[PDB]
Amino acid sequence: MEMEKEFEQIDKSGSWAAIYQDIRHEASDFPSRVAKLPKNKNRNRYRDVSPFDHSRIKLHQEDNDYINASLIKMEEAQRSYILTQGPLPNTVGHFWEMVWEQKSRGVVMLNRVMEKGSLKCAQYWPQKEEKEMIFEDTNLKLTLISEDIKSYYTVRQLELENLTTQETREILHFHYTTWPDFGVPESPASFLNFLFKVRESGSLSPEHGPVVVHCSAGIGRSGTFCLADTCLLLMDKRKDPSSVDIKKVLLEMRKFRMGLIQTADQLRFSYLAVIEGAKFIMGD
Ligand SMILES: CCNc1ccc(C(=O)O)cc1
Repeated sequence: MEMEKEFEQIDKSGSWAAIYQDIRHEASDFPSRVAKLPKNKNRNRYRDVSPFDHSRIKLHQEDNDYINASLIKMEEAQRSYILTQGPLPNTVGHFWEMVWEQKSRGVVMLNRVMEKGSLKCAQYWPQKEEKEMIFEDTNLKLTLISEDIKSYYTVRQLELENLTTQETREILHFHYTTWPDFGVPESPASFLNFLFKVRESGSLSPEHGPVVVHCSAGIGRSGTFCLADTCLLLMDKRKDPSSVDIKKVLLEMRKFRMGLIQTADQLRFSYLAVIEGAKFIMGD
C-alpha cells in the first residue's frame, strides 16, 4: 500500500495511537544483562533504556568494556548506525573512545544540552578553539577546528588525537538545534535538509565506520533520523518503491535497540518525513 494513502487513512480514522501500540506489542525482546550489572549503574542515564547484549558496542579495554550504545546493521539498505544515549559526566571519555575505535567520521546530535530546564547531556565537546579537552581516563585530546552556525543546525569540525600513538582524525559534529521541547516539528522540511547535509559530508558512507547518533536516551529523535534515512535509501534501490513498508523497517531496527520511536506523534512525523522526501527526489 502506497504509504501516503495509508497515512491519509490513519489520519482520517485518528488511529495513530492504535498503530503505535501494535508496533510496541510485536517488538523484539532480547536480554540486556551486561547493562544491568551493578558495576554499570552510573554508565546508564535511564534505568528503562539499555542496549541488548547481542548488538552492544564493546569498548576495547579489559577493565570494563560497557557503554550504553547499540550497532543497528540494515542489511538490504547497506547502512550501519551506532545509536547511543547523550553522554554522562563520567562517560564523556568512553564516548570519544568508542568514536575512535569504531572509525566513525560523523556524530549526529538531535538535542540541546539543556531542555525543559534540565540537563539532557554533558558538554562533551570544546566551545572555543583555544580551550581543548583532555580525557585522561581514555588518553584522547579533542580540539574545536571550526564552527558553522545556521538557523536550524550547527556543523563543527573537530580534531580527535589518540595521545598514545599521536594519530589524529577529523570528526564532523552535526547538531540539530531546533527540535521543540514538546512534540515534533510542524514540517519535516528542516529535518530533511539536515539529513541531506549529513549524507553530503560522507559521514553515512561505507568507507567510514558507522555514524554515531544520539539524543538524550538514544531511541526517540535518534530512531526518527535512522528510520527516515533507511526508508529513503530502500526507495532509491528497489524496483517497486511503493513496497517500502515503514512499520516493517521499524520492527527490523527494533531487533538491534529497544524503544526506537517513543510516541505516536514521532511515528506520524516519521511517515511525514519519508512522504515529503519521496517527492523532493521525484523532483515534483
Ligand atoms: C507508486 C507509489 N509509491 C512510490 C512512488 C515513487 C517512489 C520514488 O521514486 O521514490 C516511491 C514510492
